[PDB]
Amino acid sequence: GSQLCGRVFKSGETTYSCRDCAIDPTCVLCMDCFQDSVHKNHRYKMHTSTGGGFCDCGDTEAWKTGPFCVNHE
Ligand SMILES: [Zn+2]
Ligand SMILES: [Zn+2]
Ligand SMILES: [Zn+2]
Repeated sequence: GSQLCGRVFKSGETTYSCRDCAIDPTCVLCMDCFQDSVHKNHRYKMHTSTGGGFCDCGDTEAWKTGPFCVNHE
């Protein structure tokens, strides 16, 4: 698939963005990537997915800083 992580979200699924590093609030991380990245110590915001979205881990165009969790790099 296109995504390093490539978990895809159900409706109602909790996801995270980072207000410090995300290009915009639609740049989003799955809970497992989030909890394994530098952003867990930043100004993060939780978003409830409306369904159909996907994790942006390792999207190097989506993060000013810290684009990969430890698991995906
Ligand atoms: Zn992920
Ligand atoms: Zn990841
Ligand atoms: Zn951050």
